[PDB]
Amino acid sequence: SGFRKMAFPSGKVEGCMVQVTCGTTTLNGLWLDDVVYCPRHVICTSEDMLNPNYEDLLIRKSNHNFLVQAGNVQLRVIGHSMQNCVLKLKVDTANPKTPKYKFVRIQPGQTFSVLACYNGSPSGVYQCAMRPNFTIKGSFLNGSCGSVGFNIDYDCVSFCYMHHMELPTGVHAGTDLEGNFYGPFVDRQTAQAAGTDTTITVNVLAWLYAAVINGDRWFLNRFTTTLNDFNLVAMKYNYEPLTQDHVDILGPLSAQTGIAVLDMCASLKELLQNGMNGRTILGSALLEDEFTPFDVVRQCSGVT
Amino acid sequence: SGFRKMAFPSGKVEGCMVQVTCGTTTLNGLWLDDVVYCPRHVICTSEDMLNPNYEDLLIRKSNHNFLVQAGNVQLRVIGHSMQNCVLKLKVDTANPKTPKYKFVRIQPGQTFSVLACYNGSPSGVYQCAMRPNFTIKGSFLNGSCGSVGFNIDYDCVSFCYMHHMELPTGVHAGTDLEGNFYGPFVDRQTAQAAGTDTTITVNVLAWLYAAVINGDRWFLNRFTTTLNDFNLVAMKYNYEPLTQDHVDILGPLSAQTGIAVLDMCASLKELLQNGMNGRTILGSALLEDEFTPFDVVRQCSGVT
Ligand SMILES: CNCC[C@H](C(=O)Nc1cccnc1)c1ccccc1
Ligand SMILES: CNCC[C@H](C(=O)Nc1cccnc1)c1ccccc1
Repeated sequence: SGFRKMAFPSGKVEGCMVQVTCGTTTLNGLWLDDVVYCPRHVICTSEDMLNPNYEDLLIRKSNHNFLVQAGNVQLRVIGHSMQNCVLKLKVDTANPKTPKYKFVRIQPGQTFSVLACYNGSPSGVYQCAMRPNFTIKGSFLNGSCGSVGFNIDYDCVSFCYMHHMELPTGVHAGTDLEGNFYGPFVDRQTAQAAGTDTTITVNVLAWLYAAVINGDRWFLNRFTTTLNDFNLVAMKYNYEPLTQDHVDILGPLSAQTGIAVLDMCASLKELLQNGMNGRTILGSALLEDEFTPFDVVRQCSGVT
Repeated sequence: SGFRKMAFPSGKVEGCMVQVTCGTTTLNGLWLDDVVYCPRHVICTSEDMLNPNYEDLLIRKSNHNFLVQAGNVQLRVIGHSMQNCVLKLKVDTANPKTPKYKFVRIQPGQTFSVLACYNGSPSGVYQCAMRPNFTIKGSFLNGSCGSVGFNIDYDCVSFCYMHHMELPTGVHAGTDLEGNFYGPFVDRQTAQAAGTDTTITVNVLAWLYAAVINGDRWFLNRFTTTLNDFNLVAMKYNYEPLTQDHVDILGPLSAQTGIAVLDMCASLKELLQNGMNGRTILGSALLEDEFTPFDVVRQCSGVT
């Protein structure tokens, strides 16, 4: 019993963190096999960030200009290439600590753990959701770029995010491991609009099932609703519209608790319309949307 | 910018997790040097838990009855001993992955990370506070016993907690690494009173400073208070009384933001008396008490 915002164990990712320095700029890199991946803005000075011509800036750089240090050992750079907004530094030594891994592009609403790093050293780990508007509400300071987001399935780390930027609004933006930004963002020191965000409805429902499993039941009611009726409420409260695909993914939680998905939607509808009335659910005074239905099943069953 | 409930990177602790089996009971053990530490209730059957005579139960056990497996390798047990509520299994091989470590007894109100494990395998990591009543509101299922709580200072892991029990109320209880319970709890399947809990005032203040640092300022006001006046409010709202020692630990955050500790106490007093009025602070709709002043400084500065 009990339900926590749990991150994956970060060990396999800690073994991959390196420091990348180019000129006077330092950030984090991810060393997998004989390649070190890092944000391409490592080649910029703070001044260059206003409108960097990355192709031109990278042309002035040679392999020996990228200083890569894994803790205390120095890696020999034998090649460099820019793919989208990431740099790939080929090194002469494969990382002995390379876990089984994949590079994945996650969907908005999905969750992952972040291993926040500075100077190639891990500082902490936390669980994030990729917002529907492709931003993340993380915890990053200057120097944290190159820190990555990931999920783990037994012995396989799926890397889904690399940190690049903090928008003027304090929210975070980054790329997949092929250097493609999530959202409309560009790696430039310019004010950039993040789209209108919404609350991840399927995740709030999943978390309401986790609450019922763990003892918090006060919000259950004698009502039901339809996808159409619920979606009118979701529209008014800026929630993502619920689809049958969302209802389908909630299947296992609905089967375990015996609470029909639309009956849980009616509890959520009443919570949206009336608030929590000064009460809490799983230690929170708001409706939590950073737990997917898979996260709830994993934590509630003890998946390792 | 941004502020998250951050756990320490769990890598150094993952390297210490083993599975301990005695008879039909399996739980987690912590392998440091040539000793494996685990809850002594590994020697009980579910039936024995009603009122176990641990000395008698352990006398029926021999070294070869404790099966210790680190992933896929089997450890040879050459000695066993019970210290308080923990068992110490001497093995013939020192853990090569043993980090620099210490065993510490933490104080209530202090925080730590938990590496939740099942069958010796890590499932996730989360940040906890030890409640003033010595319980923890964690996330643990049967089989998670032996999972540990810890803090890290550069390369030194200070182990402070080992999980033993879930009270009938769903809160968690455990011991320090010498097997002494935090609180009045005994390792027996009996209903046990947890003392009256309080909200950790110094931590809420520390978190209010983190909010100001990261942009959330709406709760700041034109008022001030005294320790005496604030403590009358803390009494009414079941908060721990604030002392000069608490004010002293908030010194660095008060110096950085330029907000006097008693001025922040007046903001907290108004929040206690008026609620949040449907607003949030650092993504929370309640006053958070699981961040110590040290945690706030560490995260706000990027300590690795
Ligand atoms: C040339 N180095 C500049 C790095 C700097 C950067 O890492 N900033 C930042 C700040 C806080 C959290 N996360 C990221 C940057 C990156 C992208 C666009 C503008 C500025
Ligand atoms: C003989 N094995 C019983 C283990 C069992 C136990 O681990 N239970 C438990 C359940 C959920 C979370 N955390 C812990 C136990 C321990 C202490 C007192 C009563 C029962």
